Amino acid sequence: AGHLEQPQISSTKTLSKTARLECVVSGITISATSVYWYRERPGEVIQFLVSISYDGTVRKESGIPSGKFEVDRIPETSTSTLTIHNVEKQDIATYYCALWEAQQELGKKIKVFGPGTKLIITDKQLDADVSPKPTIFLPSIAETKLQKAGTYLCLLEKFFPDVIKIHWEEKKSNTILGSQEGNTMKTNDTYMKFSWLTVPEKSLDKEHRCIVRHENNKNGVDQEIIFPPI
Amino acid sequence: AIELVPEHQTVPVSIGVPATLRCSMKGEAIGNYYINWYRKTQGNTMTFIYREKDIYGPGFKDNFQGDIDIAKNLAVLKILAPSERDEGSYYCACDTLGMGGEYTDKLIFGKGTRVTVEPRSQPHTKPSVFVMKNGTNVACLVKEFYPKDIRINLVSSKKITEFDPAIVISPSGKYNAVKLGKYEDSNSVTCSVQHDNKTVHSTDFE
Repeated sequence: AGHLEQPQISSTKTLSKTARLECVVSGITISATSVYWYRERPGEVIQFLVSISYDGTVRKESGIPSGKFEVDRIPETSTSTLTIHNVEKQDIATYYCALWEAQQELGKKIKVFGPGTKLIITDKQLDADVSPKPTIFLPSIAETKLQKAGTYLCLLEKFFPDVIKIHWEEKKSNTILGSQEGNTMKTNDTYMKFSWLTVPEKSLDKEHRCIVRHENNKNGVDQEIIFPPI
Repeated sequence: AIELVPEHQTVPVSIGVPATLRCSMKGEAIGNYYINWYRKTQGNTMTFIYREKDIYGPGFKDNFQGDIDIAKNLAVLKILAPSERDEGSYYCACDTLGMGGEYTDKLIFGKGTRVTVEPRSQPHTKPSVFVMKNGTNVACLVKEFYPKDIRINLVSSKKITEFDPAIVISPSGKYNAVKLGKYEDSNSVTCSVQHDNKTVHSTDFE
């Protein structure tokens, strides 16, 4: 029923700095079972990193060096935070948080994972606007006489981390649909990506939104791109 | 010590055509561990699919079927009716079952196996071609065509830049495609496609 959220699509940090990746659980009762943290190094397999129980003890995988990682779990604000000190290149990987969700009885448990956060480590600080720049594309008149449908297309370019997420929604009734996108393309140390959606005869009158989740959107929040009706 | 290894790194599949994913354990006995299957697809990341003995995630029991071949410590997941939504990476993970101490309920993963979905062998289809714009920004939209091989051209005298096109599976189990570019004479730009030895124009629909 519940699920884990990891808002940070990615966290970019420069060497020696310290990263803090969050996990907010919702719909699942925190106090009882422990919050786990998995690390997926590039090329490697997903592996256990650390975990914090309900009592407060914390176990780390075999080999994890001293004073590198830290975990906590504020139950009031239903969130756990993995802290990575003196970040370095070998820390580049995708970090996942997960926990065991009870179902009905004992002997019926499922391990739920968060979407993951990608830790990106660069050499120098970036000084320029890197937020994805949007571009609206309304269907071609002609198409509306095809399957009497319409196909929207939002183009996002000049964004940096490259780790991006695009999905669509009905303006009012905001429930994810079923669109398609092309591969993210590099364009001189910056990237672009596009997503398109073909709305059926019915929905032509409604309004639609292209929602972009990116580490560097303005204000640090999802970018909501408004697509006129018609 | 204990390790899970997928049968193949990549496993291509065709829509509607049953395919199975396997993953062997090379450490102990598959029985002393509960096997789980997770997957990563566009949109939905690291979703739960199956856990030892009939446990399925919402909407996975209908299309998927997990099972174990204790014979040779194999973990299997059969995809009955592949679709676009099933393209992604699939991961097998195991874990212990009530050890005599303060054991860790941590899972051990295997490297993922990527499955790619392509339409099933069908009869050819001439595509439709439309083009939408927005100041120098022109995008060609090729709808419903088969086979995959196609060439997309945005007719233009003065062109700024052109991006790699995208071929995708359509709801009809065929193909759709989009190609974006930046053009000075964007207002006049049109799209022409070469497919199945034919030539379709954006203007063939105006």
